Amino acid sequence: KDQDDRDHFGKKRLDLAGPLLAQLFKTLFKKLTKDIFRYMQRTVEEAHD
Amino acid sequence: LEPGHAADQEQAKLIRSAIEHTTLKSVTIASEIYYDPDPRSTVIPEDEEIIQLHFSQQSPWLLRLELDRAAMNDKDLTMGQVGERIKQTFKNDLFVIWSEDNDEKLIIRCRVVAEEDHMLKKIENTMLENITLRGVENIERVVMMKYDRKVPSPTGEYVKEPEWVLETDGVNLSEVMTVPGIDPTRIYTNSFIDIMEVLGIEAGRAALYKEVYNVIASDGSYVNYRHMALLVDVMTTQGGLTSVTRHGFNRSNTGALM
Amino acid sequence: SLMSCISVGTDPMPIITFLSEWGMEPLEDYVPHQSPDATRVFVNGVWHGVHRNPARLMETLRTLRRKGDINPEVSMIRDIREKELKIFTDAGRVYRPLFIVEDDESLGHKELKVRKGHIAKLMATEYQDDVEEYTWSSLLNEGLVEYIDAEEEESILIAMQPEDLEPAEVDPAKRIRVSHHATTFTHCEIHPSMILGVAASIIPFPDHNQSPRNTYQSAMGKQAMGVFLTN
Amino acid sequence: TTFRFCRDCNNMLYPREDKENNRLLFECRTCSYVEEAGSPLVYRHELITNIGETAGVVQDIGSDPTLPRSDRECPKCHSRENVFFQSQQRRKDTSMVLFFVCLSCSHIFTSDQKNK
Amino acid sequence: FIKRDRMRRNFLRMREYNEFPLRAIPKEDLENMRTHLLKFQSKKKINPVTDFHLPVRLHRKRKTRQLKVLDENAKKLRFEEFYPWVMEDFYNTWVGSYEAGNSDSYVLLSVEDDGSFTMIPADKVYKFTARNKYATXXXXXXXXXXXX
Amino acid sequence: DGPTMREITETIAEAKKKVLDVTKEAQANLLTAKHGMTLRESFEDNVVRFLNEARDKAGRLAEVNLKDLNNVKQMVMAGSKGSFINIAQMSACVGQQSVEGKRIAFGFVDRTLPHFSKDDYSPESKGFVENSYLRGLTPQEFFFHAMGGREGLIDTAVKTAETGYIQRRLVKALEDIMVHYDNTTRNSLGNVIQFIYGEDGMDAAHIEKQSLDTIGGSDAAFEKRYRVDLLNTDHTLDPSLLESGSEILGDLKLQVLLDEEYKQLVKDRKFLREVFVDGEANWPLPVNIRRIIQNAQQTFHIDHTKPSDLTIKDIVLGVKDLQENLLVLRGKNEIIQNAQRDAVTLFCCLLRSRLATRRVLQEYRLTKQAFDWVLSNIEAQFLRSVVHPGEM
Amino acid sequence: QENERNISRLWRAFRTVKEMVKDRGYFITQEEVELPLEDFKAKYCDSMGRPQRKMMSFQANPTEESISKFPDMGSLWVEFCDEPSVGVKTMKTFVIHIQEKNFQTGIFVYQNNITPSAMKLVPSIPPATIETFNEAALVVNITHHELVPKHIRLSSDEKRELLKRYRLKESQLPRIQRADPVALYLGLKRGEVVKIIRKSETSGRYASYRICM
Ligand SMILES: [Zn+2]
Ligand SMILES: [Zn+2]
Repeated sequence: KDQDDRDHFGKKRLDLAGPLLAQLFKTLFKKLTKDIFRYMQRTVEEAHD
Repeated sequence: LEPGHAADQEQAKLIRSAIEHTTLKSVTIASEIYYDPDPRSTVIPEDEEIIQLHFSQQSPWLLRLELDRAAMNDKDLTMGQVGERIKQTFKNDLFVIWSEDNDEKLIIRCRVVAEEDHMLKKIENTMLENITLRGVENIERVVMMKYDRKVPSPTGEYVKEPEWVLETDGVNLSEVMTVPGIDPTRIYTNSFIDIMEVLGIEAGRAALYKEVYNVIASDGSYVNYRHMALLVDVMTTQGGLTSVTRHGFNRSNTGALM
Repeated sequence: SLMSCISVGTDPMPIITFLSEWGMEPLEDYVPHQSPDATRVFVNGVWHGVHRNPARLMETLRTLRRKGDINPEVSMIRDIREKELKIFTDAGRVYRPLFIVEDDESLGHKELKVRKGHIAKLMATEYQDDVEEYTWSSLLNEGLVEYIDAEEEESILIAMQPEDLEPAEVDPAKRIRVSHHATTFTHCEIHPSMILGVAASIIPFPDHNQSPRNTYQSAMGKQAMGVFLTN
Repeated sequence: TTFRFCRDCNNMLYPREDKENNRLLFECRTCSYVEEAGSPLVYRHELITNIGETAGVVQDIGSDPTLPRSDRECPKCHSRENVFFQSQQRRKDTSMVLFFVCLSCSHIFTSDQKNK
Repeated sequence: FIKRDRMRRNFLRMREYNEFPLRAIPKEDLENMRTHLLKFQSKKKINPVTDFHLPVRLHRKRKTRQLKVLDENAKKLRFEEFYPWVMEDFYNTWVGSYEAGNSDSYVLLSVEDDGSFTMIPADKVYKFTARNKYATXXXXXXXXXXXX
Repeated sequence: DGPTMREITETIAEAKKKVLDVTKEAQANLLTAKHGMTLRESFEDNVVRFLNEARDKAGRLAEVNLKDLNNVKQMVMAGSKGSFINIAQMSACVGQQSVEGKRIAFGFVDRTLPHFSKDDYSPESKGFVENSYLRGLTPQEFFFHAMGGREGLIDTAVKTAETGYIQRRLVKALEDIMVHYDNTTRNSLGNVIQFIYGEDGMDAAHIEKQSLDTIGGSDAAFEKRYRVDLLNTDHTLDPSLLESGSEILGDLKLQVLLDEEYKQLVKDRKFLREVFVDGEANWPLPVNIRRIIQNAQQTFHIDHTKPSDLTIKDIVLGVKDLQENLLVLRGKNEIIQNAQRDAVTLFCCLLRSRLATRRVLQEYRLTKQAFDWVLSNIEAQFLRSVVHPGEM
Repeated sequence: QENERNISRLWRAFRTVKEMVKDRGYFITQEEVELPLEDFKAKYCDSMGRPQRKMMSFQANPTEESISKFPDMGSLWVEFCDEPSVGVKTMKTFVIHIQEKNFQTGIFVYQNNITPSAMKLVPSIPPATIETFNEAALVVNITHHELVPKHIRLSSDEKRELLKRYRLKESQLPRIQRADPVALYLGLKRGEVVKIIRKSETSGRYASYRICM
């Protein structure tokens, strides 16, 4: 068998707004959850409302 | 080639057969290993003929191989001179037998004074790769070319006289120069570096000029002799060959600013 | 190109669930000595198992793929020499619509699936807009046009002009074309002029013009003066 | 070259020289399973490889639409309906000798007129 | 040779057998015992448990306020039972492992004395492997022997 | 025309039959490749050679069919715009579209496009465009032509991007090099690159391609031209050439001078045989003698059948006195005069070749004022062809 | 077989040695260099057929013109070696022999290689020098090639005259490396200016001046 061709257009995937906003909204959502939990730990640790 | 042996194909075939690298693997169709404990007698019914002839304490393991007759033709070889080469390679530790050219099947067998198989397999690598049957190193695919050569006639004007000239793939200038059967006073290399090393600085200069001039004439353009001469000279005025780089004139004094 | 689109991705679970109902042996039960001629099944590169009858299974998946059950964006390839059957339903693939050619017809030779009646109903709905609700989706669900990416394009034979390469058999001003020795035409090109992009589509008679001039004009077409909108 | 495996151990059988009876044997170094030798051959390298040119021949090769069609008859069944394709062994020095595959008896007859 | 743009007017102007019953065993026996499957990996065809001899034994071998990650149920119950069982005598060894994928749909048709059959749903399935046939090993001796 | 279109169709058709025959002989394994290449390389060279031969022949037929009333023929014959390849691709056939110097490779499984069969080695499917730009192109040909166009653009872009870097390395490589007021090329630090600029001391704005009459011609022509005998009848002097030809014959001194000139020309011929071993006589040199001779003949009204008033000592001693007037170096030491003679040897050989007694008395028929004017023009133009010191 | 070929290579190499010594300025006649192969085999080969390189060692005497131009130029002693690997003791015999015979220069030709201790024991007797050349390297004379112009070793007075007429320092001349097979062919030293006469295609005869490193 010949060496696997990488220039075959079928083996290539395009990215529109869907995948890009999926990565972006994914990371931003993770940061949001982490920050919310940080506020929770600060609240229960500092003993406040 | 030499002017005396010009326009000759057989002589150029001898020169090609004297410099073109050849190896034992080139001629080898296949090889196979056999267990044959008795040194003289062979279980194989065919090779018995060889056993009958080439005979008239040693390893029980047999190494055997077969050669392409076409390879024995295209690259002129003799089963005899091959066996000579191996015998003078490993000397006496490896006993050797080889079939005749008359045999429709070319056969070669060898033995030695843990398991013997691994030892044989090592020797197989040495046989295929490390044996060169003929020719000097780094020479391949010698092409015969009929090149017309302008030479003066005794009638006062030049005449084109075709002669066989050997084009060569790969390079090894020093070894090729010493071989008898060619002009040692004529030879060229597309790599001007080798010309510099072997034939010295002046030859390196002229060769460099030829290399530059070649690309110019290939482009289909004309450039005056003055400019190319100046360029070539600059690259050679400190001895040897000097690169045109930022490591080729910024590593020698010219003023810190320059 | 003018008819090229990008896939969006579907769900491979219903397909994997549907394969095991027809005897698709799982991978962990595979023995190469008991079933050497089994065809491996691949779903998005994941090897789920093999099957000892890829013909009827492939025909079933194709018939159910043309009826509109499976999303047409999914591209399935069946490599014979490699003895594989790749299934791609991931987002990012670029496909293009092409017609479907059938060999079994009442005329005795091969012919397209779409006929003149479907064209008559289609144009009736187009010029009517009484209506018959016959659009592109109705042409797709009846198995008359199919999307093909660059992976499935490896295992299909496409014809350029319909009425020039499908039927079986000259003025010197026309161009010389190929022959129709090939019989196994599976698909047919809608129109070759669709291979060009938007900028090259403005070029008049680009066949009679050299390519770099088509490129230069395609570059100058992105900066000419005009009217972009009315507002 | 076409070696056997051990019983229970299923490991490869390394060759063992029998110095007592002076004969080849096949052993398993994990256990004490040693069987006799039915052949003195052990290793064959075979440098110039000619196999693999006709690789990937399947029973369903006649239903491939991408493959061409020819009108040459088979030397066996004399069927002019066949499918031809070149060698499957991909290499620089691979010849372009066609391989005829009849669509009746599934015989593979080539088109080489020099060597058959 | 010209673009036909008057298609609106053209379209406007043109348009022997043996029957045996099946039964479901009462769920009391299913609540008492769980049915698992056995599959050997020694290639030998026979290998019955009678030839496995006796006695056959199959047995299983300060910080402030912080953060936890999470986990679910069935996966946790299968993760806590990470001790595989073994069957031996007092010598042959068989050590089994989970199969997981071969759960799905597996119904047992146990044949009794009569022609009827008793169907039992399979809980799990395990692959038993004959262990310690040759009897050898080394650890650090093999780590130093592999450095040659 | 019609018949020309049919001749092009048959020309391409014969090449198609040749590619089909070589294709069948290659599929039958009946063709052995030559040394250095394999079967596929020789086959592709044969197919490409036949296709380019048919395209060139069709282009020749399309070029011959056109008349002189066509404007493209007037533009091609004018040398402004247009060429033979343009009308060969527009009127006859485009040709073979090659990528990276090779045929259209298989972008798919054993085929170039998914519109052909597998293992197809026909020239049409491998990239041959048998249609012309007058009748349009097919899609499978327009695609390959687009590949060739994009490849041309990319290649030109890379050649320019590297050409700039090469240009900067050459400019910054050769910068502080000039010629001082001593006719010696040396840089700013005093390192001597060339003792004489261009190894001759001549600017590149006054050099013209000249022909060497010393090596040109056969031995019988050499002895027939450069031998003017006075006491022998082999190469005697025609007395009707000059006015005093009846008194020149029988002179021993002028015959000795002719012997010295002839021996000098023979030594110059051996020297040119050792310098130029290729046999070419055309080399760039300063001072155009032919224009000076023609200006002298058209200035002094020198026509044929006119006896000249020159003698042998006037031409011989005139050339010998002109050879000392050629000066490039203004020194007087040993090495300076050695470099001057070694830098003027070739030009002196050219002047001794073009300024022979037979060539002036027989062909040119120059007089006294015409010959002296030619000498003054040669010395003058030689003094103007000197490179100026201080030029970069 | 191999013996006759080795005799031929040793004969061409010996002819190259005579040509090299003759180019240095020593008195060797033309008929002495143009000696055929059959005479060389009839002189320096035993009855068995093997050549004797110990008998091929000879002495070179400078010409009258070389003494007139270079008054400090002395005689030369040329020796070979029958050993494949030249030991240190043979080199000691060569150096001590040169010191006894009182030669200004010396040339020693080896077959394969020499021990590093011998190469270190070369600059031991100033101002005398020893030139170590290989038998396989002197098979072909490099000066008979077309791409190699003519080289002439100048003197001290001509060097000072050149630098005085051209107004140059020794560093301003084009430098040539000692490792040049041409510099080793002529046996050049530090501070020696050589003249290169080359046949240009724009002037016929171009001259150059180089100086060793
Ligand atoms: Zn075992
Ligand atoms: Zn058949």
